[PDB]
Amino acid sequence: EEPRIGVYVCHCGVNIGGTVDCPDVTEFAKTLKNVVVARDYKYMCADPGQEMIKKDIKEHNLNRVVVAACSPRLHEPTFRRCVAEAGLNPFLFEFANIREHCSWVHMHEKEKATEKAKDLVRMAVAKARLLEPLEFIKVGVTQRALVIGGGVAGIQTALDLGDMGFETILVEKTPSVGGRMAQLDKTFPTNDCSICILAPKMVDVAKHPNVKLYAYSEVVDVQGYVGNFKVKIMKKARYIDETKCTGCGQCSEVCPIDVPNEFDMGIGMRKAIYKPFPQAVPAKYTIDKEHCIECGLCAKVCGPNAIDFDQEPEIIEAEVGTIICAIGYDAFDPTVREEYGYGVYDNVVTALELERMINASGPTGGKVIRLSDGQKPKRIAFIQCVGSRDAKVGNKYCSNVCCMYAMKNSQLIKEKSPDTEIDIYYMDIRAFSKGYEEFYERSAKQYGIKFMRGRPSQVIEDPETGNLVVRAEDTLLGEILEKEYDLVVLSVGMVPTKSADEVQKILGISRTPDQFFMEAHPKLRPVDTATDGVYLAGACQGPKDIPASVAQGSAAASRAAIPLAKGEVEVEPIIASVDAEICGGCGVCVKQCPYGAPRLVEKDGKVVAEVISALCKGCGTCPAGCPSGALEQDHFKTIQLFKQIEGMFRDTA
Amino acid sequence: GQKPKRIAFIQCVGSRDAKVGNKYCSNVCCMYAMKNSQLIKEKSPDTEIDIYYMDIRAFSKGYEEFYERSAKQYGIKFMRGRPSQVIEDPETGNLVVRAEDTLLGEILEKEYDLVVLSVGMVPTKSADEVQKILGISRTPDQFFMEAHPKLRPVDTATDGVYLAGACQGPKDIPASVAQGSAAASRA
Amino acid sequence: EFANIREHCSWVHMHEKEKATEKAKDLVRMAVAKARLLEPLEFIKVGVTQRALVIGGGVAGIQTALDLGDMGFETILVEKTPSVGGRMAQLDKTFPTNDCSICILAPKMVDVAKHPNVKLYAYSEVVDVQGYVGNFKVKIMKKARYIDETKCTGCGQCSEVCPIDVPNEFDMGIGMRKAIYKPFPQA
Amino acid sequence: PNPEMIAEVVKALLEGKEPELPKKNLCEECARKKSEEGVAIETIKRNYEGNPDPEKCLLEQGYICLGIATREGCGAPCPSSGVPCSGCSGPTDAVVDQGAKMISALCSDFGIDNDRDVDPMILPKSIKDKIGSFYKFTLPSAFVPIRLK
Amino acid sequence: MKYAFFLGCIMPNRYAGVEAATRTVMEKLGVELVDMTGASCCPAPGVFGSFDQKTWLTLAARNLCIAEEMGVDIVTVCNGCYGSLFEAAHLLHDNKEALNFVNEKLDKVGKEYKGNVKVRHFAELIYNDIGVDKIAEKVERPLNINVGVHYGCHFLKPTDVKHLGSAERPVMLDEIVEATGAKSVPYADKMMCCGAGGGVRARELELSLDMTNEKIENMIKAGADCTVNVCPFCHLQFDRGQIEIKEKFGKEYNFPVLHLSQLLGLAMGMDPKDLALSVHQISVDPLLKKI
Amino acid sequence: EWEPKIIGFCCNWCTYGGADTAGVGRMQYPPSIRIIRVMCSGRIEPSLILKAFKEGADGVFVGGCHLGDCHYDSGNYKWQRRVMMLYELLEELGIEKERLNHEWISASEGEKFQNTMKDFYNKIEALGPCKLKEELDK
Amino acid sequence: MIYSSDLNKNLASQIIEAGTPIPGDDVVSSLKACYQCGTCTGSCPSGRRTSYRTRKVIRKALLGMDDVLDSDDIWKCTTCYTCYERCPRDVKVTEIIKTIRNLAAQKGNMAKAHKMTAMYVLKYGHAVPANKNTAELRKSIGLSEKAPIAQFSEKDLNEMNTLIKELGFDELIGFDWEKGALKE
Ligand SMILES: Cc1cc2nc3c(=O)[nH]c(=O)nc-3n(C[C@H](O)[C@H](O)[C@H](O)COP(=O)(O)OP(=O)(O)OC[C@H]3O[C@@H](n4cnc5c(N)ncnc54)[C@H](O)[C@@H]3O)c2cc1C
Ligand SMILES: Cc1cc2nc3c(=O)[nH]c(=O)nc-3n(C[C@H](O)[C@H](O)[C@H](O)COP(=O)(O)OP(=O)(O)OC[C@H]3O[C@@H](n4cnc5c(N)ncnc54)[C@H](O)[C@@H]3O)c2cc1C
Ligand code: SF4
Ligand code: SF4
Ligand code: SF4
Ligand code: SF4
Ligand code: SF4
Ligand code: SF4
Ligand code: SF4
Ligand code: SF4
Ligand code: SF4
Ligand code: SF4
Ligand code: SF4
Ligand code: SF4
Ligand SMILES: O=S(=O)(O)CCS
Ligand code: FES
Ligand SMILES: [Fe+3]
Repeated sequence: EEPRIGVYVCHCGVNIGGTVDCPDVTEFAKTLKNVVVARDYKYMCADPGQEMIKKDIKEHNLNRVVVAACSPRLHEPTFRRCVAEAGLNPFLFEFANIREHCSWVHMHEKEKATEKAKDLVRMAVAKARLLEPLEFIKVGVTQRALVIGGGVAGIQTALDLGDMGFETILVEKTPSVGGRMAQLDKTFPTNDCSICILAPKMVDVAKHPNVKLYAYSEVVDVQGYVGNFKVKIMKKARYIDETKCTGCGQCSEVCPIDVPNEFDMGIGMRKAIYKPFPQAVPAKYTIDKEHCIECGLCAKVCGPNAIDFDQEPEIIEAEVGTIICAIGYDAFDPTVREEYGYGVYDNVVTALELERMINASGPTGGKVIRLSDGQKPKRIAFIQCVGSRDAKVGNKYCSNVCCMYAMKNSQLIKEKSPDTEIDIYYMDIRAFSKGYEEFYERSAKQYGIKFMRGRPSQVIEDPETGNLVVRAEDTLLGEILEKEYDLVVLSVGMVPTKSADEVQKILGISRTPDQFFMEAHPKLRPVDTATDGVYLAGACQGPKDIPASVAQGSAAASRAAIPLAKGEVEVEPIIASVDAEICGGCGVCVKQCPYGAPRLVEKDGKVVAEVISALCKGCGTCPAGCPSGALEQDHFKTIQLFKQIEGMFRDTA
Repeated sequence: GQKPKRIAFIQCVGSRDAKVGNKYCSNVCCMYAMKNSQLIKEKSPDTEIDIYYMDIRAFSKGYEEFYERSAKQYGIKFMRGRPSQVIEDPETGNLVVRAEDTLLGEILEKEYDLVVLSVGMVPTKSADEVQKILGISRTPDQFFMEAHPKLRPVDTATDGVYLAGACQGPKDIPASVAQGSAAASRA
Repeated sequence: EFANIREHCSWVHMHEKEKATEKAKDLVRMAVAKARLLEPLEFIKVGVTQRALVIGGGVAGIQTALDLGDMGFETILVEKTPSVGGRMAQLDKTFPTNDCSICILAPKMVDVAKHPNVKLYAYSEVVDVQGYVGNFKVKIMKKARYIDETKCTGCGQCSEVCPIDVPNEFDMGIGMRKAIYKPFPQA
Repeated sequence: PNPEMIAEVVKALLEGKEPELPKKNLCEECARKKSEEGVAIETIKRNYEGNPDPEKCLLEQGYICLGIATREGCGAPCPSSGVPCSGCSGPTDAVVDQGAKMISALCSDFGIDNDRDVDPMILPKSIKDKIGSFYKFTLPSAFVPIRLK
Repeated sequence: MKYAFFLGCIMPNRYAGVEAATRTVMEKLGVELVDMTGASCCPAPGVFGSFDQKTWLTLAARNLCIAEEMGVDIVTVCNGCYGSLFEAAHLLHDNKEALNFVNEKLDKVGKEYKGNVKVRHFAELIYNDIGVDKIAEKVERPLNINVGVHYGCHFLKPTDVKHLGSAERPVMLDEIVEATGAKSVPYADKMMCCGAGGGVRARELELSLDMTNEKIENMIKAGADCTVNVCPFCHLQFDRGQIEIKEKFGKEYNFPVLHLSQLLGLAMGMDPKDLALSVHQISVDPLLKKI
Repeated sequence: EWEPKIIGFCCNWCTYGGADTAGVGRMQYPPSIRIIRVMCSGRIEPSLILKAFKEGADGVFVGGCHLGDCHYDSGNYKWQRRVMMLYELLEELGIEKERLNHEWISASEGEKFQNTMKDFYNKIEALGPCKLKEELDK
Repeated sequence: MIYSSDLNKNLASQIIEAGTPIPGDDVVSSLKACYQCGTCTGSCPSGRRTSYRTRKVIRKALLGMDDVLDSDDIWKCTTCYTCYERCPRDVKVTEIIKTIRNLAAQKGNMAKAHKMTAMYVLKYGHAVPANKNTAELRKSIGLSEKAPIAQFSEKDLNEMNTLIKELGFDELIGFDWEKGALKE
């Protein structure tokens, strides 16, 4: 059928109309073949504009619509539904971007901007003539979810989904769920213990009837698409039959070796037979071979007989419909900031080390001590923004929580030792959520905590006494300060967790400039990804505190429940398919697809390629690589792109 | 009706202020003040724009970068010093803002053609009516009270009643959307 | 039986440890006293009505209704003003991306008005809520626009014939609106 | 053009029917065996190097063979006779620039088994005559049919 | 290795002993040292960078062209010239409008800079290209003294273009002077400025001497018998500054000062006479007694 | 009197978003280029580049995700292998390698996209018009 | 007290423009990235014994206090580059101070000894020219009695005077060519 095209140029008030001569573009568009109706309007995405298109589709019997306006990344869904309402197939609509890509970047070259818009319209019409009607592909949804990471965020997502009635798998890398919240003593701004809020959640998640918890396990493979994911979980070997394990801890006492306990950030030392922290869930012990010596000593004192060195990792295969990534974060390693002396000075510590020191269940019994003297420091300095808001370390972002947790641990130190003098060296105090500013006022007024507005230039250790001197300008006085301290705490920032690269490679999701995982839209889809069926929750999506991480966990469960509740979703048909009559089975395409969609088949005696439509994401790499042209990606055919290139220079007549 | 060429933004108006009863941070005013300073610069590059602040709170993903961008790319000025008063010139209608540049130890008295008050957030007018109908409480900031800030951030102590958005407390759009979805899951 | 010795004792008597300890003993004894006379009670199972109510049609309430609607739950969305959209509909752009605020929100407003599982009651208010979780009985007053939704275009050729100018609240009172009006064009 | 094909085209037009050429690429007619896992090329060999195995596809052995980008119809006598296809029959109806498509395919599968690490400059450096490798019979019909001087 | 030997001003015209030391030491390690005939002030970045940045770069590019027409890279023994010429080369490498501006000026004198000159510091050349073992091989007289190493600021920094490793805790000059048998002693605020750079010695003399006096004090408390530098400006400030410090504040230290070329000279068996130690404003003889 | 005609191919996910970011940021650059959207840089092949030169392109730009950041995992690696052959093929045809420019540009990199467009414009402007279109028209 | 009338709203943009293309627009415009943390001031050795506060210089520029150009404090920076190394905002402080000194110098705020050093390079090609003690010393040491430097090469000294005039540097320091001396 011969193309009948409606072309719509948008002024966007004066965003486009101020630079691009839209009436002139409109007139030029009517010179191109098959353009039946062309008009300029001030707001095309406004209801009068949409009603103008749909109404022309019926009155003028159009089979194609071109809209020269903003980016398809904003309104392509808007205008696709607009045309669909008028009976026109949504893939007979083509978007020309004359704002972001023309009027807004050529404001001082209007004549050339108008001429550029004309070429961008002609390139749009050119591809529009050869567009084809497509149909969305419906697929079923497996009624099960997968949560990766068992911090507050992931736990919250599993409990919400499980409470909704959806089967849920929760995979935790370490022997215990709980995450970094488990490492904290108290939590701002209520100053509850972290255990107050987290531990009941850890208990509920372990015995939930709809949640299968795989602790000491990791996802090792994910294949498929929304509603149809096939995942492989490596359930690592603890070397203790958990079913028989009691968690009494008698075995740990006999162990003859010591191991740096990672849960205590390398401060406290554990046995090779261990349980991360006294409230760990599952309350089961684990043997670490990296140091195990196999003298049987542990097994001798165990009644049940749970210890067993013949254990081997088991791989589990599970169907899931949706995945939520909630793998948390790591503390910044402040070694690279040489001026502060972390890793060099004994009494320079990170804040996350301080949490393990101040925590009652901690290696020091909740006692803040200098790691050189063993004595309690009577003067303490907090240094803010360590590894954050710093281009020299490649972290130009704000880590969100370090202002509050520094004031938090200052309140707690003051409670355990009112005589302690505490100075916080800061640039901005960012106490931005409910009760935070009040928490900030309370830290100074009630707890007498001192705030120095001045980012320290260096920390000078006294080699003889282990004492530290902090050089910084009191910017609010215009004077240089050189105060001495018994202990300096570096308020390190948040950075992606070490295994984030592995998880990203498996789920196939993107990252923002700050190296955290990228949400689908920074405003309206904070827990969705651009990969359908994959969602985010917690600090792995960006630096944030516990209330935000919990709300995201519940938000990600609502989003991930929409496909599960619907039981069906639609996938875009901008996919690749083989023309059997052109393909002589050369085999070039097979290895090009990272999802294994193209396959060599034997029908009618001959070999022919064949694309499993469900496995194609629509990249279009292997059609570009097909030497016979049998392979084409709908909506991005070679002939369609050829017309678009010609349209830059001439009408496709 | 003329275009103002000099514009002063005053931060923390109605927030972090015990004299008006609002001792909380309104969360978005630092960012929206830099935002509209960018949008004014784009429509009029030669406009001078000063922001009188106490702390710049650009705390979420892309916010600190947005803050750096406002100063380096858009040439927006930042004065650390809460203004003490605004004085109108009755002849011209212009405004003098008076503040200590705390980072210099000197008192500033710059003239502006328009002063913008970065007002904070308070509960909506009908929050009293809604509160009595649903039977829910309020936090010291006068917004609605969640069951617990970390255990149940969008529940209320009234079973079957949930919260979402700025009615629960000052916050930006991604935060309200997340609470919207969170409250949908919980409900 | 629960005895509160934290919020009610340890956290409010930090400077009087001896009396706080004595007080905690009394609070335990008062709990044990009531505990002796407590009786076994049966939790009351009630059916849950398979419908939700969202009060407020801003970005946060819209998100909750769409999420609930998309899950397959009947949902009522009650918006007090003539139009949904909230203050996001008043913004020009949104930090930190400077997206056009209305241009990204309007597809959500469109979606919620067209949603099969969402009943939108604009220019309406909840005036009474009765019952408990899963068994709420609510009254919604659909206020009179005095215009027939079915018989009216939305063209706005009656404002010119109006002698009353009213503070346009959508524009925070900077511009005047007529007695007959539409809040904003994308409403 | 083979003699039978000339006969079919003309007799069709004598009868009044439209002639129709074969449409698939050459691997159809060719009797050489491919890998069902797909084409992967480790190194590139000039046709005088090594000893080509008689039954394995020459492209997978590392020889620039134009069968994949060439229309069927001839019977594939060159690969049957022990030499790669030179592409003399030209492209299929769905390819305009035969050499461009052959280059696209060749580059896509070169080092594909080691996709993210194979150095992308090995392939241009191993081919000294590129236009002559890919445009033997079709250069005047390529998008760029000349060398500029 | 053939390198155009940029001389600067202070070493050739005042502390000529450093030039003599360098010519032999680097011939001994196996570097042919070419003359840059007609090379001038680099020009000193402190004064000329401070008066007119364009004049600094234009006159700096002119000295680079001397070496580019020679088909040879520059090595310098002075941080001052190193900073000026290196940063000039890099900005002309990296900023193409700056390169256009300069050659439109140098076009009037029949010159054009084309980006081929690499500028090298002789200490860094020894470490990266020659090897510290090759200095030990030629130690004719080991120098068993404690040395207060002064890196100077314009050697390592700016690190983002120098790419010479850490500026906070470097080892390059310490290992070089330790190859002669001496011990580089740690002292408080080791990497701090001597005080002379940026024109400060000329305009704010007592300010510069306050920083030099701090450095000397910390070296003496750490048991240094002398200080070693890689810059004639540092040399003048430590040497001549001690006279000024004594005349103005009243402290006497008689702390001997050496440029690294002179210290390496002593190790390789050079005559103190050809090192022109006599022209030092502070007597080196207390040092000569210990070695 | 003469302006370069430049054609661009940008992936939907990263580079097309970088060009949007430059427009949002009012980052001015010369108006020579026209950008064609594709889902992935792996969709780009030699024939598309050669087709543009045939049509009259003085310069050709291609932008995709950073290597490893492909929205479709590894589309850019195929594209990178093809473009290295295409650089030297363009020389055998007497077309300056510099007339083709490929860059890796993420959606956040509006500034980088701006200077890439400026550097490429100046490069093509200094080369003068590509004379292919006028030779075929003899 | 500080009023609008005593401020210059465009001072920062002057400094930037003075730095284009040398040492660079992006280098000097980094001045607008400063967020007044004070890390530079804590690192400054000159600040440890004077009233010089590096951060205040940047601040005064951003606010528009022209008296920076007349201040003695911009001249107490030794250009050690330490703040440059540690600034979390990539502020090219050392280059910014030198550019500010250019505008200070073209306003006539140049020390006499600095003008002398500049005169010696213009006249003899060298900030420290050779005297006769230089010759007799270089003899005894075994060096060429005169260094192979521009000082003893009229062609290279012509080239510098040519370039100097083209740059207006001689007029900047107020040097008179026939009197062969500086104008105060
Ligand atoms: C010193 C400090 C003090 C703080 N204080 C406070 C405070 O007082 N109040 C507050 O609200 N917030 C505070 N925070 C922030 C708080 O820690 C975070 O908001 C919270 O921990 C985020 O929870 P999460 O589940 O998103 O990530 P995490 O807590 O890090 O949990 C991630 C979980 O995922 C698991 N995981 C990781 N990788 C994998 C993988 N590949 N496969 C499977 N599982 C994996 C981990 O084992 C972990 O259990 C503080 C942070 C720090 C550093
Ligand atoms: C000047 C300014 C600039 C801002 N800029 C930004 C920005 O750039 N980016 C950003 O993310 N955020 C910004 N914010 C914050 C942003 O406005 C809020 O985050 C957002 O509006 C929250 O949406 P909400 O639905 O929770 O509340 P609202 O937007 O206020 O919506 C509440 C809705 O409920 C309706 N309603 C009220 N009472 C009743 C009742 N009794 N019955 C029924 N319905 C009722 C209201 O009419 C309204 O439609 C800004 C705020 C201000 C003040
Ligand atoms: S369409 Fe894109 S551009 Fe035309 S108006 Fe609505 S938004 Fe502004
Ligand atoms: S002993 Fe056997 S059982 Fe008691 S804990 Fe250690 S393991 Fe679990
Ligand atoms: S065996 Fe491995 S674990 Fe059991 S005790 Fe001896 S060591 Fe500790
Ligand atoms: S939070 Fe307070 S501390 Fe952590 S970064 Fe943002 S500001 Fe610096
Ligand atoms: S490549 Fe084009 S042709 Fe060769 S097989 Fe896959 S499809 Fe059939
Ligand atoms: S298109 Fe990208 S994805 Fe769809 S198949 Fe060809 S390759 Fe695999
Ligand atoms: S946000 Fe910036 S402004 Fe709004 S309150 Fe907290 S601080 Fe004052
Ligand atoms: S006038 Fe007001 S009411 Fe009568 S129609 Fe036009 S709009 Fe509907
Ligand atoms: S040989 Fe040439 S033709 Fe026969 S298969 Fe391998 S490629 Fe296709
Ligand atoms: S060459 Fe001509 S004939 Fe020999 S094969 Fe390739 S095509 Fe068939
Ligand atoms: S450091 Fe960089 S930022 Fe902090 S002040 Fe000195 S300059 Fe401004
Ligand atoms: S550089 Fe000039 S300023 Fe930056 S520190 Fe050294 S001296 Fe103080
Ligand atoms: O900066 S100066 O050029 O004055 C001397 C420092 S080595
Ligand atoms: S999607 Fe951008 S390069 Fe593959
Ligand atoms: Fe829009």
